[PDB]
Amino acid sequence: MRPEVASTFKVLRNVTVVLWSAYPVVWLIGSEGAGIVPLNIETLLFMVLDVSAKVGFGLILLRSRAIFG
Repeated sequence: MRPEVASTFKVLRNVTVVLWSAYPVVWLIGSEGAGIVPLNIETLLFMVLDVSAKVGFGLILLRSRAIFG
């Protein structure tokens, strides 16, 4: 190995970036029920989108088969 100036600089950046990305992950673990509120909001929004898309797809399919026959 070599404890170079370049070496130590790059090591510092690596550690800091890793810690940063890990920070929200660790939080979520230590706030499963606590910070559930925002999680619920997002899940609801996503589900609504899913439903509307599914309905649209159904309508398209009906139209297509009618035109074909």
